Amino acid sequence: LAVLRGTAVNSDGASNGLSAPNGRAQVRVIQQALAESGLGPADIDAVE
Amino acid sequence: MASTDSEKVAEYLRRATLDLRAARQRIRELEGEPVAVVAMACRLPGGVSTPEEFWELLSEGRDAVAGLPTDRGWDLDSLFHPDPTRSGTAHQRGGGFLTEATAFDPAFFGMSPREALAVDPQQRLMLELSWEVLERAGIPPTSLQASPTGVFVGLIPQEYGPRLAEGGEGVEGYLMTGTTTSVASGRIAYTLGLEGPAISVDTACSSSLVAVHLACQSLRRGESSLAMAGGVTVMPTPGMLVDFSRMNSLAPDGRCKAFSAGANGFGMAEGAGMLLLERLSDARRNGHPVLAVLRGTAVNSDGASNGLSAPNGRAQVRVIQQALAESGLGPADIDAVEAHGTGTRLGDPIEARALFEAYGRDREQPLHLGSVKSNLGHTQAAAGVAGVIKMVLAMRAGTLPRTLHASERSKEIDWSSGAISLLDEPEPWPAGARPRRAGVSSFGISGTNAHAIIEEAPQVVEGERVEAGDVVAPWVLSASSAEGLRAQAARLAAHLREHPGQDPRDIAYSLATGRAALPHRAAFAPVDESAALRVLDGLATGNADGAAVGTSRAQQRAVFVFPGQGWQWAGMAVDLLDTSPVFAAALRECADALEPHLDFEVIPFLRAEAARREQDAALSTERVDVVQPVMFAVMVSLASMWRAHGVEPAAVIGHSQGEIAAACVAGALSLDDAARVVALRSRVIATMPGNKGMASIAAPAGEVRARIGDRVEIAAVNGPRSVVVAGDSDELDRLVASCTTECIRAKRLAVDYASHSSHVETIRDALHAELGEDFHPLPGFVPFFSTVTGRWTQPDELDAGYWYRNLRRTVRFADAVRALAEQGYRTFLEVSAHPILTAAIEEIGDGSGADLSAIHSLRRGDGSLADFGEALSRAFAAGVAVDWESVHLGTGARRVPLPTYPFQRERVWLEPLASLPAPEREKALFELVRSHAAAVLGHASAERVPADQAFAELGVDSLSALELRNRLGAATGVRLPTTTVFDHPDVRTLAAHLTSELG
Amino acid sequence: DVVMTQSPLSLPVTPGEPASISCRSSQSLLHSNGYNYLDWYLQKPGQSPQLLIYLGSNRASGVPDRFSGSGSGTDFTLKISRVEAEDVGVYYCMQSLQTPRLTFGPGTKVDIKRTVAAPSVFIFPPSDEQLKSGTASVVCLLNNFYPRGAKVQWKVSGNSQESVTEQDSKDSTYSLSSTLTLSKADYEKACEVTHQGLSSPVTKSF
Amino acid sequence: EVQLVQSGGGLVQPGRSLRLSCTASGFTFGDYAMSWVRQAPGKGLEWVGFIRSKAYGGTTEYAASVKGRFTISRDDSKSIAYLQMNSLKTEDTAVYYCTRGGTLFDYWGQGTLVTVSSASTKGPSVFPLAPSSAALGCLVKDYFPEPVTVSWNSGALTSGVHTFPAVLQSSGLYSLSSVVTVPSTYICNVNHKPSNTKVDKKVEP
Amino acid sequence: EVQLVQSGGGLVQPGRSLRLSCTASGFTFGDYAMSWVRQAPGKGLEWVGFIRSKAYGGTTEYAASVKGRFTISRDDSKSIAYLQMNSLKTEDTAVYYCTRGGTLFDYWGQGTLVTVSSASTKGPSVFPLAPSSAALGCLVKDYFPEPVTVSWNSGALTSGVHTFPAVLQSSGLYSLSSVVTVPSTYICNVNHKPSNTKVDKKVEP
Repeated sequence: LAVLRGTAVNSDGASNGLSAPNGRAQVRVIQQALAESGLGPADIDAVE
Repeated sequence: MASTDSEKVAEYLRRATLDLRAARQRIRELEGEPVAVVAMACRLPGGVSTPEEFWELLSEGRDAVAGLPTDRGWDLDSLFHPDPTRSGTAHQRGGGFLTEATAFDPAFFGMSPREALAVDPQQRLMLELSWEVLERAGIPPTSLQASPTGVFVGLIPQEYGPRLAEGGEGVEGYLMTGTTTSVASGRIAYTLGLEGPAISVDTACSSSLVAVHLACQSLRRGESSLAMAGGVTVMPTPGMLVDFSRMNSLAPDGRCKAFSAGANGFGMAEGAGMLLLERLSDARRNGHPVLAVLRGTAVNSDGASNGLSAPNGRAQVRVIQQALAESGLGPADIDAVEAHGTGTRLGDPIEARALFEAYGRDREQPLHLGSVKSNLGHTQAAAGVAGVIKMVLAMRAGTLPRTLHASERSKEIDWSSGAISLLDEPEPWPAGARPRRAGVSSFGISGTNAHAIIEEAPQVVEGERVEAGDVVAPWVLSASSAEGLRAQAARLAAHLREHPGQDPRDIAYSLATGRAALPHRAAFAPVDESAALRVLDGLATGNADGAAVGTSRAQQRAVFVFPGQGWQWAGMAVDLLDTSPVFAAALRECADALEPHLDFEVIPFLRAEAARREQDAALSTERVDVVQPVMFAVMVSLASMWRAHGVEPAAVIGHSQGEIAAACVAGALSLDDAARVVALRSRVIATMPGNKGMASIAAPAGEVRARIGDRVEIAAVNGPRSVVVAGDSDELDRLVASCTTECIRAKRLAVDYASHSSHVETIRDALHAELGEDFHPLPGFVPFFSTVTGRWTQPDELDAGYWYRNLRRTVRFADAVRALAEQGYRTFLEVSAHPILTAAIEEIGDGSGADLSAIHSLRRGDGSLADFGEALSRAFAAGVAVDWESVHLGTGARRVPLPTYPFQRERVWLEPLASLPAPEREKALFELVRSHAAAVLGHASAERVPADQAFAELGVDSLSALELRNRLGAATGVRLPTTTVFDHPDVRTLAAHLTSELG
Repeated sequence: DVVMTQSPLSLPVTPGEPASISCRSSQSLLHSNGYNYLDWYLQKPGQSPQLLIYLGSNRASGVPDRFSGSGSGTDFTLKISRVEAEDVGVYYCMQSLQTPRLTFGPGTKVDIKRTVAAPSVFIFPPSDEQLKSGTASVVCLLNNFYPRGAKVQWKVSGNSQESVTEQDSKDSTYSLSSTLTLSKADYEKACEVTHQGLSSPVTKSF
Repeated sequence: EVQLVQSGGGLVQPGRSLRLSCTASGFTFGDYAMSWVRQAPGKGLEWVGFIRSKAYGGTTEYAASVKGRFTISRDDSKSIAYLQMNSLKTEDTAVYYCTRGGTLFDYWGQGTLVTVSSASTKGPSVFPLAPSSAALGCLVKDYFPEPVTVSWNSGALTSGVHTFPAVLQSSGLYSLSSVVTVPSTYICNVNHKPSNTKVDKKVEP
Repeated sequence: EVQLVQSGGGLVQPGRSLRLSCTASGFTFGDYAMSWVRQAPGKGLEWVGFIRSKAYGGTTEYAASVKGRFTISRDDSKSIAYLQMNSLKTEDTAVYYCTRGGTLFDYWGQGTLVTVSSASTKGPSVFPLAPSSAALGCLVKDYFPEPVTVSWNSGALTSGVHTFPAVLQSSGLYSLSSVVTVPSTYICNVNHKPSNTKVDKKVEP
């Protein structure tokens, strides 16, 4: 039905709270799954 | 031509082969790269708190099954009724339970006691384990910040606090954040700052071994360069012994009689284990200690067994055989398996039949079958990382321990083969030709079986050299609390009094590189192991003897201040030079930079002490043309020594001629440039003297402003009660006479010229002539603070005119150091041979802002390398971020196992308006804000909550921060901004702002 | 004879976008073995040349998956499936069939791709103290232009030298300093460019 | 792990001698015929020569440009490749590099900026570039050799600063023309490191 | 995948013409140089010959044993290798293989059993082996060609059953001697498939 090209898991690290999100730990997981699938940021048409 | 196709199609074959040799060793590192076990932390049943105190339970055959916990508020009376089917009763009358899972150190991490109350004892212990497993690998637990480092914890949901639907009283928003195996891997990756995959595993009795599997492959693929695998089952409720008993599966004794005819059930225990996994290449390249090596881990499920609980035979063999294939080994390559040995009269037979199938079928020597659960009990999700620690200790001690309660080998298992030798006596396991391999099996209640293979660490550690050195490297230790500071000095005296003979340089490298810099530091330069265990016996009580103690939170960058004249002694640099390659090299460099302009070579003048500097019409370096060049020689060499041991400047402050060292060390001038400059300023300053003199005095500056006259006016403001005045012999001598009778002593400096006055411009002609434009002002390397304009400025203004200007106007050293304090820095190293004016900047800090930190290098008649180890000691202890990988860059230092952090544990268990009168108002609002802080922080002891600690290190997250700002918006009746907790990071800052918002 | 190999000498690449350098050989580089004898080298700017591809299509270990090789000995095509800041420089198509090989070829001048920029012509007449020093240097600076296919002529020619800098980062343009080291009298007697940032000749003189 | 670290660059005059050493550590030196290639400043690579493997025997193939001038050798027991450069001429001003191969240049050295110029060490003749009415710049004409460092406002302005690459005249000298672009009164500083001659330039239209 | 599937075995009398075809699918047939390696029954492999690639000339190198007798060809557009076996003699009874490399044998194909025997299809001469006083067996002397299969108690006894690999006499016939080992009265049924002659044997001392 679809092929899961790449995946990445990346903890927020020392955020400003346990539930608080990291703004530069998502960029390193949108870029680990984007360099493990062999693609680039211009290939992904849409983001869920 | 190229020898047609003989030296070409054979030149492409040594690439297509040498690329095949490197594209096949990438496949052997993507699948079977052996990962190390860099460190092991364990809190296991019994007294076990270290992987060394477990070898004192596994090696002397002690069972940790003692009894049920009385700490935890368990009923213990409804748990036991004669009716075996009474709902709410437990069947095991004991089990190996943790005596310290009830207690925890909350303020150590960023956790409020109220939040730490809601934290599940599973994650609460995993936080302390994550620190131990990093302090035991020689990795500062705070150096792993924003680093790829997975955290793979394996737990079980259980039930800790109050059912979330009903919430709680103080634990309301944190109840969720406590009872979630989810945050039981993210909490750890948050406190340490890890950015690796932090996943939690739930496979019950295999959670830990399955978590090491996930970690091993996050290192084989490479997603994380480091991983902390590990599992915890601390059971805060008897719920499990009440539900594992309704299926009639717990042993009435709580003992896991592994492979024994007397197995009357599986028993139980609570426990925790953690491993620091790193692929062997990375582990040995970065120098991290390898204890053993996880080679191959396999994870399978039992499939459709005789129920969800009952084990499967073929599936167990298929994971005991998949691990061997995935590690590239055979059944005969394993010397001792550490089976599950759950203890059930059914699980053990099928388990042993599985071990007689994957190993026993083809065995050359009898397999040494064991089980950690015999000594401990079934630690559930901690079983598998307890077994990897018992195997990694068996290899690291060259002995395989006994399986207690295994004297009556089970009658339902066919041991006739002899290929499996149940470990009932400690069987020696020595290092030999065969690599010592073992296998750890965890078969969960969920059906998922895991089997890991653990080879001994490749004995390539050997080959270390030996040597001796005169460097007394500071033994730096630090903790998050003053009582943790007195217990990190007591747990090291014990380790150096019970583990004796450890090279002192090896205990200074391990305490420095491998212990995090925590906000209560103590540092002492030992000369022996009885002048250290005497200091480590005074630091345990609190008595600072031969050491330096300091509370230094929020301090990380030092400034270099540069004192002028005052160390007329100038006989301490000999000592440092003789013992310091660097001080005997930098001094040579700056001297040979001074000699082309001032012939005087400092080194001969340096062996010449003052005892040898007064015969030929001389004093203690009173010759300006000779003291100023050698002063510089010593100052720049000291500043290069301090930068050679790892302390780099943040700002620069030079009193009178320290400007020239500001030029040199901060990169604005070279050694030759600054040497020529001081040498040339020297000869000119040496033509005026005979009529002027400087007179340091605490004399009130708002009073010597009227005394300005008789040519004697201020040359420097060196603090509030510190004034260097300069003038001729008119007021010079009458100052002393008319002052010293009223408790104001005039320290008439032993100098013969006047600076920072209108007397310097009498040589303006020669000062601008004999300086020249050749030391071109250059943007250097360090920020700097001018003591002529009294301002933080550019490094492109230090020219010939600059030296005149500095020698022309008031130094305003006090204004410079206060601008430092307000600018962001707070710590200043008086680089000099004798720290003159030490309590001067301390005076600055006492009457303004926060007290500053006066670190100093040497003293009058104190220049040994011992006094420099004490200089680095007082620098670490005062906040200065020394880099210890430079002080130990080479000294023959190797990592040594040391005691981990002494967590000061307290029982944290969750059971199921002022009309502007005076500054009295300042301290009253201060106390009000503190009390409302230690009531939204759950500090039942309102007494004290550190004033210098931030609102992000006391666990003041949303809930705490929001309710705090609301409490203040009601008590003080104000409108605190929404981001106030971020606007004012400290309770000091918040209180100052609130008492400043009065109108 | 010798194998003459040419390429798209001035190929622009934009990051994140697949690119394709091609090589065209006069003779046939497919030797009997069924193996092409063409190699692809990379000299990243101011570094040692790298071996990207050997035997036409094979890639040399340490070279990322990005550098693919497809085509025949005569018409080859190095295919970069993902150009980053590392996939830039000079790409040399270098044969192996005939070795003596005096040259590595002109090499494909790869550049980070943007749109076309207008070259900012600055005619800077020489300092007169220079005319009191014995030389003359009127400098016609060409700042912030891309692509770099612009020449500067000296009218009202031949003593001109050349100083181009490689592509910068935040603007990704080029800058040229065409220098007319000159002599004392002949100063007592204009520069323009034909870059495709403009079309008409823009002639400004000292 | 393989590496081919070089040594032996420097400053000589047309008609002199010079040694180029290629330290090979990581591979069996005797297996690969090693080449010596040359990058003239800012142009394409030209292959100088190569010595064939001692196991293969063979010969030493040089270029047409340097036959009878350069000779290449190799030693296994001391594991060094040699480019012996003799009877040098202005053309040898370049970055000779030593690659491990004779047809497949797989590994490379960092490159030795071997320079053959007839000039001597003199400081810059810093000549300013007055604006037309704009950008502000300053020449560095007639300095030798390279290193060179020109900054603006003494390393304060870094935006718009375009240091123009070393240009060599027929006289053997070098000429940098560093220019900033900003509407205004600026300082350019030049420091010829071999001679330590720091000259400063204030410019107006 | 590469699959060198073969075809063309069979039964002939010495002095015939037999064709051996090597179907190559998975690789470029014209790049490799297919070779044909003979393995006489139960001894080591002997290399018959190989054709060079069409680009390598296509020169066919044969053995000393089969020069002037066998000839090897290849076709790309029909992608088949040929061993043309002419003037066969008794030595060609063997399992001929087709490897994809002259000096570097690779896929090897499957194994085409070629037999050159002068015999005809006859059933077995089932001769029993009476025990001395022990094991019980039975011969199958003088049958041809192989297939052959012998069971005991008509496929009831399988433990102790040793069906000795067959044996060639000088007459071109085959001889299996199947024997069980068990203390006692047993039956052996030999089914010569090419002729369908099932003979049964009851044995006593």
